[PDB]
Amino acid sequence: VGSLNCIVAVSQNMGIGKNGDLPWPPLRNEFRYFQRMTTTSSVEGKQNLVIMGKKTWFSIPEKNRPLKGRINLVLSRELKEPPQGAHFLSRSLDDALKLTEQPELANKVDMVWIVGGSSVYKEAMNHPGHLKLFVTRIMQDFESDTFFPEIDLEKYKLLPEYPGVLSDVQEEKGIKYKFEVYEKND
Ligand SMILES: NC(=O)c1ccc[n+]([C@@H]2O[C@H](COP(=O)([O-])OP(=O)(O)OC[C@H]3O[C@@H](n4cnc5c(N)ncnc54)[C@H](OP(=O)(O)O)[C@@H]3O)[C@@H](O)[C@H]2O)c1
Ligand SMILES: CCc1nc(N)nc(N)c1OCCCOc1ccccc1C[C@@H](CF)C(=O)O
Repeated sequence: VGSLNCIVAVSQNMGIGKNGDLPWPPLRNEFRYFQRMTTTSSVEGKQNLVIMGKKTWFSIPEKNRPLKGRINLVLSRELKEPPQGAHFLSRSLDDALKLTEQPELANKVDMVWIVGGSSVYKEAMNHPGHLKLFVTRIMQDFESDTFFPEIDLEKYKLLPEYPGVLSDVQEEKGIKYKFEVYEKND
């Protein structure tokens, strides 16, 4: 089981969601970036694992659940079984990560990607050990009802570049944004 990663897109006012959807209009290449980063496995024969909260799961259109080419795991304390289309369900991020050591997953999983929402990011960013945060900074304010927790700059370093990730300003639909990568290893 490989690295532990968070990936998020966040507006200038720290918003990540609004009424069960994204706060901004669809950004095709931000979506393509999300898909490629979470799907690409460095190891032949393995897939990455995506971990998400219950509301993030149901925010994906039904025709696109589960996220293709990745092993999907949902966090919830209320659901008694994985929702339809999913095969894994844990009560906490800690439980989910311990689950990746069991035989059914240990040999199938390469990278682990936390893909939201807010309380999943929060549990991960406080998780001890080696963590990377792939953060898209959308350079506008958008009305939001769900937010990304602030990064503790006493623990994380901002990398100037990351392999395979463009470091310059992007723009689609009139909206500028930038791909950032933070790292810690405590
Ligand atoms: N911009 C982005 O990068 C991005 C990413 C993801 C989602 N989104 C947006 O954000 C919204 C969804 O995120 P959200 O924060 O509202 O909800 P969420 O985190 O996806 O779902 C919340 C629920 O998931 C479970 N949960 C979450 N964190 C948990 C944890 N650490 N341990 C155990 N269970 C946990 C709980 O379910 P139970 O009550 O059943 O226990 C909780 O009520 C949508 O608007 C979506 O479009 C945006
Ligand atoms: C692209 C946003 C994003 N960007 C970064 N960088 N990190 C993230 N975690 C992230 O959320 C991914 C959440 C999964 O959403 C989907 C995956 C497949 C099909 C459709 C959706 C839902 C629509 C709108 F709800 C969407 O979200 O594109």
